[PDB]
Amino acid sequence: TNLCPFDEVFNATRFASVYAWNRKRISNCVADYSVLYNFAPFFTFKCYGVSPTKLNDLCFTNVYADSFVIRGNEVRQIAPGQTGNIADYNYKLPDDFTGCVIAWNSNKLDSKVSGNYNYLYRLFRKSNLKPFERDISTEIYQAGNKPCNGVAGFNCYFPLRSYGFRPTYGVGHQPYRVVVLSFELLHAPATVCG
Amino acid sequence: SIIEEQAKTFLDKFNQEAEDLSYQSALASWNYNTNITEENAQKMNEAAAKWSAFYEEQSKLAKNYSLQEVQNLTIKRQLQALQQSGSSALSADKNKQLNTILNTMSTIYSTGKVCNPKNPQECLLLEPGLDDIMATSTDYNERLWAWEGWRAEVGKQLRPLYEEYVVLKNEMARANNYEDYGDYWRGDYEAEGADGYNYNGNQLIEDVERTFKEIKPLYEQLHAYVRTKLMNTYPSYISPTGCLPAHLLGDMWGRFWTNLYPLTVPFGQKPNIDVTDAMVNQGWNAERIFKEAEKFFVSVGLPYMTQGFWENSMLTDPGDDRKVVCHPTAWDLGKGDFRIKMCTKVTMDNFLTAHHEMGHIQYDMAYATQPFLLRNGANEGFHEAVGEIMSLSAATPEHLKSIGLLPSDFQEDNETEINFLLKQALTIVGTLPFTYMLEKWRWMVFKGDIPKEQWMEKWWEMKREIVGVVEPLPHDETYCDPAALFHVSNDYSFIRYYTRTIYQFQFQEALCQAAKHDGPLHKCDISNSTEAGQKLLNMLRLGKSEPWTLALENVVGARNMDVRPLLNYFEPLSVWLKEQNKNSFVGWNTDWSPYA
Ligand SMILES: *[C@@H]1O[C@H](CO)[C@@H](O[C@@H]2O[C@H](CO)[C@@H](O)[C@H](O)[C@H]2NC(C)=O)[C@H](O)[C@H]1NC(C)=O
Ligand SMILES: *[C@@H]1O[C@H](CO)[C@@H](O)[C@H](O)[C@H]1NC(C)=O
Ligand SMILES: *[C@@H]1O[C@H](CO)[C@@H](O)[C@H](O)[C@H]1NC(C)=O
Ligand SMILES: [Zn+2]
Repeated sequence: TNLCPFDEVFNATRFASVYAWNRKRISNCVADYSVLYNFAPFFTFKCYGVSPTKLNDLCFTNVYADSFVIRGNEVRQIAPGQTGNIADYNYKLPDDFTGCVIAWNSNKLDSKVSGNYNYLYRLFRKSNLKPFERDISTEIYQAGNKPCNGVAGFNCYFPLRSYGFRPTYGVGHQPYRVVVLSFELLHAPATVCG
Repeated sequence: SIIEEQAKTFLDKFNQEAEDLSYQSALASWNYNTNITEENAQKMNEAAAKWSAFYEEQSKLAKNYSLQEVQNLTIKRQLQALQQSGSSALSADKNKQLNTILNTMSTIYSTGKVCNPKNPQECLLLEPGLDDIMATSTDYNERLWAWEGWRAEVGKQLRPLYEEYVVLKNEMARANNYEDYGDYWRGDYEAEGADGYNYNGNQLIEDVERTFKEIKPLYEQLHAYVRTKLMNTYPSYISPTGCLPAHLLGDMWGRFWTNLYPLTVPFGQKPNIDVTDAMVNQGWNAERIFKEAEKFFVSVGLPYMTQGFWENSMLTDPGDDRKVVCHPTAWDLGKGDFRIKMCTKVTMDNFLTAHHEMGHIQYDMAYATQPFLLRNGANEGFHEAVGEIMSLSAATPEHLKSIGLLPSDFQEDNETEINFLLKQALTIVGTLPFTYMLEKWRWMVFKGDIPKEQWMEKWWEMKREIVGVVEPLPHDETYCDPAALFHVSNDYSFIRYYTRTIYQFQFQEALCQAAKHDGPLHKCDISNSTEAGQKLLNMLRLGKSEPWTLALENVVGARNMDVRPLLNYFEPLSVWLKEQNKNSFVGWNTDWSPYA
């Protein structure tokens, strides 16, 4: 018929970092939510606002897909009303969320001996995140009263740190690929159905 | 509260970069100890050097924060742990002098040899040698010459090195607000918190004395029984009233009395329980032992073992062109990686070492969620007590017959219980005075109460006043008997063994009472008991986050060390010994020596 590009989101060869997460829009695009199944290693598939079974009859205006890779013991922070390092400085969800999240293990594809330093995450920031926005800045974090002049030193830090994924790590430390889907209904006609 | 935020921000960075460095160092060290080769050693050295340099730089940088301005105790403990790095608070020349003194002293300890007075071309080492003579031989003169030799060709060489080493250690200690290299060691036993939970290093010297004073009478009964039993072997050298010669204790230093068992069996007509033929005839391998240990641990509510544990661990000798170090160790590489290295054979002792080296992984796994500088034990002698309560539980006839290694109609007699209790006593209660005396003497010599002139006259008189052991030959002021021991000549504290032997029985009594067990405490099994596991897990979740007083209260409901469980454990043995020691002298005098 027309199908809809979920194979370029879930089966992408390379994912993004947490602080630079990709965001994709779904056009006039008949989409089915059963191709997502049959992929057994879904360690997490739980939905908010909508029921997974009756997701093949509702129609929406557009759908947003956000993809990134985080640590295993950080998946629980991708949820409304959660506090933590990831959901204060990297990715924040609103309390009125009307979509759901998918997570699965990616040890074989993202962990290598001697470390995989290509994935980064924010560690220091002044304020919170104001749900659904990104920050890409390499400015030096200032903690003390003395001003920093673009050089790292005492009480002046670089705000980006790298993951060190290795295949020998424990279950809570392998990389996990996360895809978040969001459904909204605007004034325009609903153009995505099952 | 402006410094608290700065401390938190600094500690976050320190944690993130220490995790990676520590993991790399641990991985290199593990790879060396299974694949011994030169390049593995080179990689291990390069991995350790970077971590050491990073730690030193971080501690020097963290010195810039004041502990008085920090109100949260959780981060205050981390700051105290990080800034406490007063091993390099010395000039460079003094540090290199200390390092060379340590290296040469260890070299003399390892290389030293003794020679037979009647066979000059025969000379022996310590490990493949004299230890066998002192553990097996019976001849008086042979043990005498071995003892005197080792003393002569160890102390004569290690005396001036120790004399020059003490002052350097004191100078190092008097740079971290410590008055000697004593309380510096006693500082591990320090706590801070709410009212009634504090504990400093000056309270340890009083608790130890109270504990020993309570312990003494049982040791006197055991000493009298051993002395009256060790006279059919040497019926011309042991005095009925006097002390015991040092070269007849089944060990070179008298640290343990466990080799005197064949000469001191209460009932020698019936053997002890040994399930080794049964395991062979039933087809047991190395993996079955660890499966049984895991099942025992999960029966009380503790978690399973990780998937990586079964695939990354070396549970058997490789048996090929790959030389390994054969010594049981549990490892924490970090970041959820737990492994065990052990040579496993089908024997009871391996079956118990398995259950001891997994109670270390279950503690490590327990506190994996704490920050980096809080992931340890509580009081230096807490990690070896949680490992020796599991071996105690999984050695009971009831437990052995519940897994199919004893017949279902097996009946336990009363003589084997006495044999087991006496064998346990020869190892547990027979070493406490040794530890107490050695620590007391070394604390005094660091404090300055014993000058160099009275260096050896005080040692050999505390020997016959506390332990009850007399030297066979006179010793001048040139010998250094204490230096002829591994821990004294390698800078290892010798107080954890006393505290562990006190804590293990408190833990066992609390868990047994939680499991609703009736009968003697030495026949207690905590299997199939969720309450005991819940209590123990409540204790093992903290690490160094809270003062060890809270950790101890979380199990035993007591704030400090106690002796009653230990004395309760040896009650049938005590009554049997009192019945046996009915027409004999119990104590000893200090005015007899086998050379006057
Ligand atoms: C701990 O409990 C388990 C099960 O609750 C016991 O295992 C059973 O023990 C009975 C003996 O009364 C046997 O007849 C069963 O065949 C056993 N079942 C299994 C699956 O092993 C176990 O013996 C208990 N352990 C102790 C020390 O009491
Ligand atoms: C031991 O090290 C050598 C070289 O260092 C290597 O070739 C060999 O594969 C290692 N052994 C194992 C079991 O990996
Ligand atoms: C500690 O002293 C001051 C601040 O107290 C600081 O400038 C200095 O760099 C610190 N020392 C080191 C060795 O970093
Ligand atoms: Zn141990």
